[PDB]
Amino acid sequence: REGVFVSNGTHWFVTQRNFYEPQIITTDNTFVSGNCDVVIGIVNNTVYDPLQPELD
Amino acid sequence: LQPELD
Amino acid sequence: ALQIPFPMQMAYRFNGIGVTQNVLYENQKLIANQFNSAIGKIQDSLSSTP
Repeated sequence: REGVFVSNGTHWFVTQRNFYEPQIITTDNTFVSGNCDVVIGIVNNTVYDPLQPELD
Repeated sequence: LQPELD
Repeated sequence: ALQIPFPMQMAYRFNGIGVTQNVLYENQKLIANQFNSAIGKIQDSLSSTP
């Protein structure tokens, strides 16, 4: 949504552009658009969903 | 989400 | 000066004009061709203009 996907060698994070503040990649700070074969340079990682931890 | 308790 | 991949820079500028960046990553090829063609016509325009 805002920032850039930055990886620090082993883990991927999202961070605002003008000041380093890494956050866990979750469904709240990202939006989806289409299948993942047209974009160039896409990588793989787990995208956590906050609804699962509640487990009602 | 708490009041709904789905 | 902080180095940044050029497509990501153009994605930022797209946000700047109110168009979401997914629009850019899905039309990279076409956009690049359009940009190259325009740059090519610039020189011809300068040369033909009296």
